[PDB]
Amino acid sequence: APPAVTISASYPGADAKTVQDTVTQVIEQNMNGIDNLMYMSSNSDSTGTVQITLTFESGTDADIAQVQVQNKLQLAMPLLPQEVQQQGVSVEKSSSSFLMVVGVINTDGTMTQEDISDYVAANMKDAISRTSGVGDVQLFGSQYAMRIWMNPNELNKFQLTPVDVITAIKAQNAQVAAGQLGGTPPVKGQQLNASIIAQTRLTSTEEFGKILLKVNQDGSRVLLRDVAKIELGGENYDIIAEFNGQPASGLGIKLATGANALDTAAAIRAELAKMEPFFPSGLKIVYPYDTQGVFMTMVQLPAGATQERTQKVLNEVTHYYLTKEKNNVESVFAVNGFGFAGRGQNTGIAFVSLKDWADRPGEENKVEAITMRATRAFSQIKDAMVFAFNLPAIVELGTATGFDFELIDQAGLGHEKLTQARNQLLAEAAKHPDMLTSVRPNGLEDTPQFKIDIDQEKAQALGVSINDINTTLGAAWGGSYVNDFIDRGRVKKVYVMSEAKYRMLPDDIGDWYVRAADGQMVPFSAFSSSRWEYGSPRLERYNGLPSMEILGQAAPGKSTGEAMELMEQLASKLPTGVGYDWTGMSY
Amino acid sequence: APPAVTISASYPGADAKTVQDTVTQVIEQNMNGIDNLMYMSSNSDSTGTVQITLTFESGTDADIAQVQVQNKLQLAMPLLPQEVQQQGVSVEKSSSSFLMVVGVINTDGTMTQEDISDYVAANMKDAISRTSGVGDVQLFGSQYAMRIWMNPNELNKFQLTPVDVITAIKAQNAQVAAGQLGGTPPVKGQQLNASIIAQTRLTSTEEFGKILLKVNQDGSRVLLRDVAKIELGGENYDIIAEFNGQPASGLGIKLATGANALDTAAAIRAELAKMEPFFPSGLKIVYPYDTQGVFMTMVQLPAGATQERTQKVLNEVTHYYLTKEKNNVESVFAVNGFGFAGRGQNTGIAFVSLKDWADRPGEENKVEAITMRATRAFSQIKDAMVFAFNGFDFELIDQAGLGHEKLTQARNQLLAEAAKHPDMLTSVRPNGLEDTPQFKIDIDQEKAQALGVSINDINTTLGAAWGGSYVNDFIDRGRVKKVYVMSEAKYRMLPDDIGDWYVRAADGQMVPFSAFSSSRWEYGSPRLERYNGLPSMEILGQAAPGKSTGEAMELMEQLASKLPTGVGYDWTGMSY
Amino acid sequence: HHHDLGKKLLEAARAGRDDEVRILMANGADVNAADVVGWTPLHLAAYWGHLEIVEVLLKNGADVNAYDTLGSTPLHLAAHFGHLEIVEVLLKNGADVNAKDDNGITPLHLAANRGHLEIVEVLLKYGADVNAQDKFGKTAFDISINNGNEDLAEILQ
Amino acid sequence: SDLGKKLLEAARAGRDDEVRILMANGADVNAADVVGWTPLHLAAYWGHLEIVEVLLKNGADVNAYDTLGSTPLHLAAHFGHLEIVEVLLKNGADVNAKDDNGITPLHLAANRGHLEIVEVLLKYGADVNAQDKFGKTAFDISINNGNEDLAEILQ
Amino acid sequence: SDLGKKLLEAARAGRDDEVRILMANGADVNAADVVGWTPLHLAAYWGHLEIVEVLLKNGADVNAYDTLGSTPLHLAAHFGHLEIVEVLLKNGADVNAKDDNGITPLHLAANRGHLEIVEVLLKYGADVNAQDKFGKTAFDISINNGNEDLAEILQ
Repeated sequence: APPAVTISASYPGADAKTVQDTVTQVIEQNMNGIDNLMYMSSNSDSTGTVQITLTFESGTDADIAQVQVQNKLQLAMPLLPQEVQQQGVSVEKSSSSFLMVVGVINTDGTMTQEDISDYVAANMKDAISRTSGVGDVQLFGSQYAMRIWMNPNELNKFQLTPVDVITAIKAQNAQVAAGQLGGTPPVKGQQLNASIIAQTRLTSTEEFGKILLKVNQDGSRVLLRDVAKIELGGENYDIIAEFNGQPASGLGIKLATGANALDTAAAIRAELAKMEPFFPSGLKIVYPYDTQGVFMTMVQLPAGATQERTQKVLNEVTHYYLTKEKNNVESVFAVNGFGFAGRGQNTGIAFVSLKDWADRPGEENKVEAITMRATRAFSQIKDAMVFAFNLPAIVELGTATGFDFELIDQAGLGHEKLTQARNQLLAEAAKHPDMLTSVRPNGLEDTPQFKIDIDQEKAQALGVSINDINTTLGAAWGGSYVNDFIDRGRVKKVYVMSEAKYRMLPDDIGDWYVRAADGQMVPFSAFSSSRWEYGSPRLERYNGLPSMEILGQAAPGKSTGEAMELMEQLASKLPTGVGYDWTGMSY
Repeated sequence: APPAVTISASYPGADAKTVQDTVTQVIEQNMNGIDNLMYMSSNSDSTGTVQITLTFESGTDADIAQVQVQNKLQLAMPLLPQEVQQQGVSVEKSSSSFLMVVGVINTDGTMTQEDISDYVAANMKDAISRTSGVGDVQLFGSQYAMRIWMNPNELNKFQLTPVDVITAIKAQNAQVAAGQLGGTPPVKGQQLNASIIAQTRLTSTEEFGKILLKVNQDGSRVLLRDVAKIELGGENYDIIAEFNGQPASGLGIKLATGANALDTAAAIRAELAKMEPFFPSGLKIVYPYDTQGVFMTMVQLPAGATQERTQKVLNEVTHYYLTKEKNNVESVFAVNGFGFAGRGQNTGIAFVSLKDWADRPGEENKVEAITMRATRAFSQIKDAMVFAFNGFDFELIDQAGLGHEKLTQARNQLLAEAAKHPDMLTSVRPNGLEDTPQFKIDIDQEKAQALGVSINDINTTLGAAWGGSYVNDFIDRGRVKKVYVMSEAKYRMLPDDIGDWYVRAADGQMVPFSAFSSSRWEYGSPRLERYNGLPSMEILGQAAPGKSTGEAMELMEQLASKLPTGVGYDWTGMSY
Repeated sequence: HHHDLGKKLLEAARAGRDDEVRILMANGADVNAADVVGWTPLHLAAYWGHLEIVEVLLKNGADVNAYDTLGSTPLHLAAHFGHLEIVEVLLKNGADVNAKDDNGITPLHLAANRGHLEIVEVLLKYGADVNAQDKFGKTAFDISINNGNEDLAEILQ
Repeated sequence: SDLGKKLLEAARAGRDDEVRILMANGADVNAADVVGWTPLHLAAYWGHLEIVEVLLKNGADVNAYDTLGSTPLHLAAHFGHLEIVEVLLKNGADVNAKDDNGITPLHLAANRGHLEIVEVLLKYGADVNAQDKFGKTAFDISINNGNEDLAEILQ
Repeated sequence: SDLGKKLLEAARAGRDDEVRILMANGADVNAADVVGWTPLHLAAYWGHLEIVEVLLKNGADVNAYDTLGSTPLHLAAHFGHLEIVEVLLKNGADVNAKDDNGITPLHLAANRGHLEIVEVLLKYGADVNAQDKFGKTAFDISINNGNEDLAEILQ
């Protein structure tokens, strides 16, 4: 168990390259002078997420390793975009795998998946996060935010833009420090002393709905609800979970580095016991994954696959366990949008809990046989990688046979040329079945992306500021974190974003207007042009340089050192500037 | 003892709810991934102050616990208001009680209480705070700041607002990086290299007074001294101390967790010896509290009490020790505005030092007999908890977002039932403060927009005038210090004064606050408590005579189980 | 209208101690004792919803239309905070249903803003001027439109 | 169609034998993706000259438009694939094709400094004075980019 | 002259001994550094009275100006060296000398509140109505600074 510290940052609405070039690189360039550091890797996703992993040598104090990593991170923090700092950069020291999953359902069916996720995030997640031994808590869902779903037709009707919406929310959802009557130093003999209370954070959709955007010259008022729909909704809509086919949320808990697995698991159940008596009616905790009796099912669809497509594969996976294996499987906790390879619309995971060992007699009813049958039954699912496995079992087999390969861009060749060098290496490895078996990339392939060019001259000629253009585009199509509000006594976020139907098709770009200096409304089509291109949804980096991870195993009987030997020989014939290194078990 | 780390942050001019909902909750929600955290508690005060106490398991390395807390707070710093960040957040690992108090007086009367406080803060506090073993230093007083005391009549006369004063101070009290002549990379043959010196921080009230606000249409000038009185004054005016009745300031020193109490005290006195040869004339160090020979007296007035009424009680306390206990008491160091539980205009403390133990013969002249006699003498003081010193600890918890008002009612319900069992529970009381009247002012967004008055100008004018605003820094006699803009006292005392403040509209017209505001009286909390991230109310009490603490605690649990839905509870402190 | 035993009566009415309020009334305590903000015990009892103390104070001649320093009456507080029974008792004992504070805000404005429909109809029953405008020219109907309260706007009809 | 989808993925990955097998099995040569890209688009984008010729031989639309009005000639001229530009123009690629923004393959070639493609386009009759939605010509691109070699070619 | 550089450094350091030696060895009394400061400039700036007297008796230009037009009287009046102001004025210092900004020694002495120096300057005929490049006199300085004593000395 090599100790690993993880940096995590979020950039709402950012593509993979934007995350890498404004966040990841700035942080990586300061990740030096850290003691006992073996290697560093990172992923920059088009989900607006970056995860930098720093692996240390065995015996390294995880406390000291975390302190030194964060000490270097502080050098980059003031260089990061404000939108990233406001989300809250995190530095954690935990195992990569989950110690347990705490499921939450509503046996009355009176709470939706969105409601259950908000209750878990607002009433349960923090106390679990603060418990000793808990290194990382993954919420299977999202906390409620105040969602302002903008309508571009109505915004243009009143000569308003998302910039005006953002401005009005900051001004009318405010917490004002207003001082005191008779505060010190007072006029001597002052009797009255009281705090002045001015504006306070809004607490309801009703209050956000009556935010005054403008007063027309004829006297009529334009309220926020006149250009937007107001409702409580998740900060993001990327993670949706199910428990035996019914709506659910939950917490994925990873063990802190070096902590006791049984002591931490006991403290988690004790903290859950304090929350249960105050649950709303119907809510109940379930335990679908404890750490054989359990296994996981990985679900990976090709990059660009929508959430609907991923749910259909998870349904087939869940259906298999609930029908074919109902005599062995006790519960299935399936999560759409979150997987082994981080987060994305393209990924999912299922946690399967079996019945008691005594109630599963026979060798064909043990974890190894069940996962083997499930994988073969899932092998027919096309354009989707689905495998079931007990995590202890594949780690044991991977160390004995598998290798972990890093293809590195060592000459500024760029992502496109590194892809070619990867395909040349994968094709050559496909001509040696006697030594290499299933040599594949671990990452994602390029996908079509919408490249829009802002014409600087037309923008200046019309008097439209670039900040207004970028804010309107980014807030509408990506969502913007404006400020905070108070939801039932708890601080939560306020998000501005276009309603779904106005941000679906490329023609909808032209329906968004920006107000110029002279007060004229200008559509986006007047100062922009667009075209289709390809780009990466996940950019990888190894020790600060662009990289692509490649996995594989040695041929039957051949040693790992023999497979690593051939991989080095094939890599030696790659184009100039392309290097390599061994990581993970191969290190 | 279980180690405890304390986070302290300040929000000038903020009420308790503003402090809690923009600072305390944000920090609490980000205290994750820290090892061996037993529990967490916090206070959000209407002094603009938050204190978050994180208690750890016994045996935890206080060094590691402080570092992990500091590192989590650093990552949450970009989420706090700018006004809180620039005040400086502190994270300390020290005991709750004072190790010693260093008193400072002027035997020649040539320095007022405010002068002594600035000297101690500007010349003594930092070197004391850097002494090894010193975990926390409390200044009994405030460091000087450049105080700009605005006049709303003169501001309106020249069509200016506090926004204009703040903007001019930032523009004309500036420290500019201007580069060099002949800087690198230079031209060939360059002979001269010299720094360019542009604006520099102002250093005197004279310079701040001649800050140019605006030039009138007829060419006449409006200086800052034409709309404001300019003087040196404390960053705040909440803590005033006395030594045997004469003006004083001082430093309350707390021992760092694990430090040697005697070695630290000796190192502090060694540092003080380095400072003495350069004191101004009359200044003298007194040692009114060395840790028996010493004890304390706490003074707790009800919420809403002003500085003058608390000082009246402190006077009676000091008078008693200086007259009734002449033969036993050597000195009394009394602090108005600082108490056992945080700051406040309604709280105070007195440090009492006894004469030589050999000169106090008899059991009635020992510390315990004296503190007992003093408590009984002070027991007849009306609306003031005055105790001299040398049970269970209960936390009512809002578990379902009930809110402050409903949690108070559930607290009152629990106290009334505990009052019906005098056979098991005695003096079951709240540890915090009660709701007090406050001034709720509503800004009319429609009228403001119709008149062309920006909300930013409105809230800045209101907050800077009535609450004060930290503008930027200046250099007072070689030392970096703060600059504060605030209304002169006489224009921020009565509700009618609200209407005397004018905001300039987009068309240049001056608009009084009465044109776009309305106000009413209401009740709100001067101190909001939280326990393990949730709203809470701490309740204290002890078992009745002849009953064990476990019997009393269990009765509390029985009464708590019949409270409204969503009201939880937990034990803390000694009861944990 | 702008008004030791009186201080103890003020604190007893705020805390809801029915027994202590009647004891102090039977000992000559000023029923119209005001605090620093001008709140009589009737103000505090109406604010904190202590109905029994409201009737006890009015029994002893409490000023039903007492003003605080900003012109607010006990009916203002009772209507604002959804204390229907107190609004009933106050109006029965002669409370001015059309009292305007310094901002021109009536008890109808306060009840409408918080959506206290039952109190709104009780105030209208006692003759509340439904066309009363505050300092900003707003009526109870304008409040219902701005808040988006359909039930209120049709009660106001 | 499923066969037209395997053809789209084979034309992008540069798998020549598969494309020929797909064509012999009746795969739709004009299969379009979610953004309107035919296999000719994908082959012209990733620089697979041989597949461009195989698809054009089997009747692929040389002037296919994607959802933004862009043709395979736009993609080949933009990314500097000179051989694909020559083959597409041989098979009748509209040398003056405009996309939804009025952008011509000459604009894309001139912007990225593909000098040889600009001359091939002009040889096949590229309108040197064609304006986009902003009124810019290929000459304005050379001036704004500071490309003197290209500014000389467009006279 | 190498002795000129040593004379500048000796006068800047207030070494009365080395200053006299260098003069006896023929050092250039009017040597200037890169900012155009003579030994009389440096001695006046740092308040070395006797060096000012020795230099003047050896022929020092009493009205030498630096690269921005500042004379030794400017420096001595600005930094409150009363004796040097009198010695300079006696030896013929231009009491109304202006620098590149139109600033006179009276302006500098008034701005820093050197009351006795202001009186000596007016005694030697300082133009009380002299305006700098911004049209400001010594009286406007007293008003802006709020100096009451200076305001009535200029009445």
